[PDB]
Amino acid sequence: QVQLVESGGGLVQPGGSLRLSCAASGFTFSYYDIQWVRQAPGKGLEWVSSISPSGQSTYYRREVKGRFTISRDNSKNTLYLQMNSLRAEDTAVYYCARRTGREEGGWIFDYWGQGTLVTVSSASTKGPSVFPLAPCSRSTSESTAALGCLVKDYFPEPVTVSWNSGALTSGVHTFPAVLQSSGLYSLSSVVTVPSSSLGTQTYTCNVDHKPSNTKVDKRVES
Amino acid sequence: EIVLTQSPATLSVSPGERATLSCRASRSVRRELAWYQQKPGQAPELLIYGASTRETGIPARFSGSGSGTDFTLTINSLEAEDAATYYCQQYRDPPGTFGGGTKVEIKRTVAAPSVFIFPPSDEQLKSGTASVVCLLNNFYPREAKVQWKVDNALQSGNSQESVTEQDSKDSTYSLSSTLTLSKADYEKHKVYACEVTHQGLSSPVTKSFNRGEC
Repeated sequence: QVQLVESGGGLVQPGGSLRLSCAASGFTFSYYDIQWVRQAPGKGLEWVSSISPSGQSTYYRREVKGRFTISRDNSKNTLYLQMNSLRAEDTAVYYCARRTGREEGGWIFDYWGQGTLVTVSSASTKGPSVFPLAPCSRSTSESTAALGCLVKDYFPEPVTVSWNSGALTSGVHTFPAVLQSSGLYSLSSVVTVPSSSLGTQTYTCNVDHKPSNTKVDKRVES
Repeated sequence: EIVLTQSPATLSVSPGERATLSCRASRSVRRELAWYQQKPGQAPELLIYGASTRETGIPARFSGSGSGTDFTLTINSLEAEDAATYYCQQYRDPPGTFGGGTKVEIKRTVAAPSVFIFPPSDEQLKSGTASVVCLLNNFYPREAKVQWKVDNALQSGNSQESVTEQDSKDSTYSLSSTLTLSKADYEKHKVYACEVTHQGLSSPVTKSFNRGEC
């Protein structure tokens, strides 16, 4: 099985720098022209850099040329991309992909890496306030019920949210990242269970906004 | 730097029906195109290569054909899992140019939302700030309206909405209407309700709570 995985970025102050590190096995890496393709927030895919299956050939994007540097470690089956002089606009999710169009065909993108988020923000990291939201009526009378976790103030955008350690699945909706007047981001994680099962499962959301090195668990009580 | 444009963007098509999306290259790319299905989240996945040849492992539903400028990714039968933002890539030029991203929405039978109201927690009340969260859960279509009423008085120019990218298991959208209000103003009022208006709702049915009653 082909397993391309773009390792990790985050949030760097404008003009900073940050090394990205895609990684793949399940195919002989030394045979293909692996390459990076950044993706704006809502916009489309935009190929950024490309390295040959040898290492002796680098091809850059019009603007990125001279700021980001693509590298390959085909001994340790690894792909890297180091940023420098990061402009504001480069806030994208950087995917990596193998490019074998074979002899017949130029450059098709066979498999795409998970794609990590690299943000260029003037602003600084902010830990998330987790408030437990639930209703005024324990006995709703409607056998369908709902409760959540308002993940109030965070930054940058990546924040893992699930329930019951990862057991609650049927009903779990994790709302998209919402920008605020302040500038902080917010998300609400909700789950739809029965009204009867108020105390049959301890409804506990597990919040984890990895950038601020935080982890916050909350059993939605009262 | 051939610019690829996808017409249109919102392509909602009923299940089983053919969803036909386009991609018009600026230059001529001569049958050297690619198509992708980037479902919500998941990194894009190849569909058609060489602007015709369907990649192995992808169903015949996707049948791509055209050359130079006229490109059309066709889907003879549409399913719930087929709800995705689609991309076209040119490879005539050595870099590789992409299209806007045609979102396909699976047209479903209209089902009304299950509305829930969320009064703020005492931890948030300690921070001063208060948030009321109106929750509309799993309804068709995306097209719905959420209004407010703090002591009947409609709270306008303040409420932040957040909608979920359509579900796989049922083809439904769910939205949140977070309402920020400082403790000083929050305490001055008691009536709290979000008004709901939808195609399923016979009449706009609103769920409400009062500050004191809990």
